[PDB]
Amino acid sequence: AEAGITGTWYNQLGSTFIVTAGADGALTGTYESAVGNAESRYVLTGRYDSAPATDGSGTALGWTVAWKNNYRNAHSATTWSGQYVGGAEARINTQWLLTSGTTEANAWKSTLVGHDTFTKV
Amino acid sequence: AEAGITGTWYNQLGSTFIVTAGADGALTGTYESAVGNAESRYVLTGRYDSAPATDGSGTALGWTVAWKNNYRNAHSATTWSGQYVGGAEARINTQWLLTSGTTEANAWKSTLVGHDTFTKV
Amino acid sequence: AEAGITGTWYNQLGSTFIVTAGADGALTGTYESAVGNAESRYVLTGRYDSAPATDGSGTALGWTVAWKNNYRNAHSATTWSGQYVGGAEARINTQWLLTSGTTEANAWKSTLVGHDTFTKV
Amino acid sequence: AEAGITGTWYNQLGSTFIVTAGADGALTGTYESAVGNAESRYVLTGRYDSAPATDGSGTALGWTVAWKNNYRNAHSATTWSGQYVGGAEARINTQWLLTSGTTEANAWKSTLVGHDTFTKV
Amino acid sequence: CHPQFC
Amino acid sequence: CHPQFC
Amino acid sequence: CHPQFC
Amino acid sequence: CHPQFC
Repeated sequence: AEAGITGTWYNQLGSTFIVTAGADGALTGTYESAVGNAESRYVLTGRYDSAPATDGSGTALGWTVAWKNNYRNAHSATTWSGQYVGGAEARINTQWLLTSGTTEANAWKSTLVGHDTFTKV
Repeated sequence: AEAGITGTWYNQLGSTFIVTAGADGALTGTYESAVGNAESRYVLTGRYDSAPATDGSGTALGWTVAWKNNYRNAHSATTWSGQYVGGAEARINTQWLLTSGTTEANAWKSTLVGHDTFTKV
Repeated sequence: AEAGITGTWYNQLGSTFIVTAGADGALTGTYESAVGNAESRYVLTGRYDSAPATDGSGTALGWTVAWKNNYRNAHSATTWSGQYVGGAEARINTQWLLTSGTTEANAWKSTLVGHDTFTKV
Repeated sequence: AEAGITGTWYNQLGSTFIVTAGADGALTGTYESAVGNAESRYVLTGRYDSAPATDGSGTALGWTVAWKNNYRNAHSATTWSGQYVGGAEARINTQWLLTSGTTEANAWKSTLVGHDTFTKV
Repeated sequence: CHPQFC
Repeated sequence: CHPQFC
Repeated sequence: CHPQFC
Repeated sequence: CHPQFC
């Protein structure tokens, strides 16, 4: 993990995320959407659990992206919760929650749920 | 939001979280479990979306906590996704995802889902 | 449970659901939306687990409602997963998933997640 | 859909589910676990939305399985929420919620969330 | 608004 | 292991 | 479409 | 019990 997590990750749609996993459990980086234009880039911050077990378990982690940058304000945020699996074909499998700010009458439609798998390729 | 988010928040179980919402969408702070002993405290990092709309919509945000500190290593991480509603009785309503690192055979039982509501009182 | 589940349940918004829990784990009934007009009524079908444990555990159950009736076709379905707790103040606590049929490009926004608590009052 | 849904479906683990989608939105059938022994079979009941749109949208549906049969009582229930996509390679993509009956102190760990994709092959 | 609600 | 799986 | 995607 | 709770 840590060293293994640092790098570029891609999901089944093309989104790319670049992270630096620091010594003490911090995750910092950027997420970029499809197209890959200068700034479809947003800041991501998360944490990972830095002393994972030794039975081949995955490394639990999660991160958040607020969909606001200098070109777009989507008034929403996504959190990804999952684990990193290293090896020949390392991957991070996640489940995510995307919440949009709504009025109290529309709060029922405020959170979408999905899953993403990221690979180094 | 921002100024409104900064402070101490409590959920229906007693957990307490203290955050500083910074000018540019960052959320930093600590989460403490029940008992409230010196270190049932873990670091939290998240993001919020800093230029929310003006129709009374909530402010979307999310944060992550890796359940590892100097006294405990729970080999898991939780991400909370939700929105902040300010006012007389401000609150943050969230949905969370708690993932534990598992082996690939137990990945099916790796993520729990729940919800939390936090208030200033 | 079973006898305890049969009856009318109301959630924090006013929705009402009427179920008959049958001897062999079946749940059949109708769900009605707010307003409570003749047919804001949809059919619900589910299952509950009929020989629950004796340590005060809740009774696990779930049901589905397809949002189509003779007045409306919302091209969606909701599934509620949760448990029934009997007693002075019995309640059913659930987490739900609402999926809308989308095209493959919009599948990412097809599922909303939320929670509901139902009481007899 | 309807005719298209009726049949045997398999997921990435081997589980098999057999359903009959009836004229009026009902889904009835059985779910069988891996091994495929006489009775790793449980009853499933659900609903689908029978007059779906014509832009290539999927057909929303959901079903429930209570994990109790004559050989096992797992004191839990799972609900699958998703959509059916027909065609050369039809599939049903779902997100599921598995709740176990717990005591009120353990309700926090009562619901797991995951996803499944089913194909005819 | 959706029937689940209204 | 749980019946949903095995 | 949403930035998470496009 | 888990730290998120206790």
